Amino acid sequence: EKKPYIISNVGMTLDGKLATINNDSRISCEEDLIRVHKIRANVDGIMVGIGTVLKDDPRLTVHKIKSDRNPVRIVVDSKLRVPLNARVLNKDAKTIIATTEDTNEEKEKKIKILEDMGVEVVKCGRGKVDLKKLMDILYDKGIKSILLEGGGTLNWGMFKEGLVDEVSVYIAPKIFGGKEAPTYVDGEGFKTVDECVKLELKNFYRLGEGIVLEFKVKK
Ligand SMILES: NC(=O)c1ccc[n+]([C@@H]2O[C@H](COP(=O)([O-])OP(=O)(O)OC[C@H]3O[C@@H](n4cnc5c(N)ncnc54)[C@H](OP(=O)(O)O)[C@@H]3O)[C@@H](O)[C@H]2O)c1
Ligand SMILES: OC[C@H]1O[C@H](O[C@H]2[C@H](O)[C@@H](O)[C@H](OCCC3CCCCC3)O[C@@H]2CO)[C@H](O)[C@@H](O)[C@@H]1O
Repeated sequence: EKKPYIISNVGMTLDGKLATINNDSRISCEEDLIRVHKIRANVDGIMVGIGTVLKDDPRLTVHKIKSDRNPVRIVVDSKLRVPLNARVLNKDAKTIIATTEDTNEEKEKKIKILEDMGVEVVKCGRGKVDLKKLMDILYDKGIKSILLEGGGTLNWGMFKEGLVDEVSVYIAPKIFGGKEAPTYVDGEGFKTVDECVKLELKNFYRLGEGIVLEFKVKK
C-alpha cells in the first residue's frame, strides 16, 4: 500500500468556471469529450464528489469511445446523500461510495440497500471523508490510477492534502462570470502563494475551438 496515481482533469471556461450560476455546464466540445473518455479508458478508477452527482447525475463510464470494461466509480459522500436512483449506481460498472464512519439508523439502512444493489460502501473518517486514508483503501483494492473529475469542492480537498499528481485542463473559449459560479477549485482556499499548489506546464495544444493544458504537480 501507498496511494494511487491521481490525474485531475476538468473542462472550464476562460474565467475558471465549471458551470454557470444556473448549473449549465455545456463547456467541453466533442473533441475534448473523446480525449476525456480515452483517459477514462486508461485508469483504474474515476472519482467524483457527491456535489457533482447531485447536480449532474453522471454515469462516469466510457461511452463515446471503444470500451472493453469500465473503471471503478468512486463517490466521496460524507452523509451518504447519493440518490438511490443515481445513474452512478447503475450496473454499467463497479461502484464504491466513500462515506464517513459517523452513523445513524437511517444511514445504516441506506447502506444495506446500496449493498443489495451491488454497491460497495467504504467508511473512512469523521465529519468529512478522510481522503488520505481513502487512498490507502483504494490502493489495497488494486486501484493504482484514478481520474479525478471533481468537482470544485472535492478538488480543493484533494489539492489541500497534496494527493494530486498531474493536471490536464481543457479551457473553452467562453466566459460565464458569477462570484457564485463553481470554479475548478473552490473550498477554503490557500491563504498565501507560499502554501499554494505549484505546477509545471508540461504540454499544451489546441483542441477544437479551445486549448488543453497539461501540468505536473510539484510535490
Ligand atoms: N466541467 C467539469 O469537468 C466538471 C467536473 C466535475 C464537476 N463539475 C461541476 O462542479 C460543480 C460543483 O460541485 P461541488 O463543488 O458542489 O461538489 P464537489 O466538488 O464534487 O464535492 C461534493 C462533496 O464532497 C463532500 N466531501 C466529503 N469529504 C470531503 C473532503 N474531504 N473534501 C472535499 N469534499 C468532501 C462534500 O460534501 P459532504 O460533506 O456533504 O459529503 C462536498 O460538498 C457541479 O455542479 C458540477 O457541475 C464540473
Ligand atoms: O432507524 C430508522 C427509523 O428511525 C425511526 O424509527 C423509530 C421508531 O419510529 C420509533 O417507534 C422507535 O421508538 C419506539 C418507542 C420507544 C419508546 C421508549 C421505549 C422504547 C421504544 O424509535 C425508532 C428509532 O430508534 C423512524 O420512525 C423510522 O421512520 C426510520 O426508518
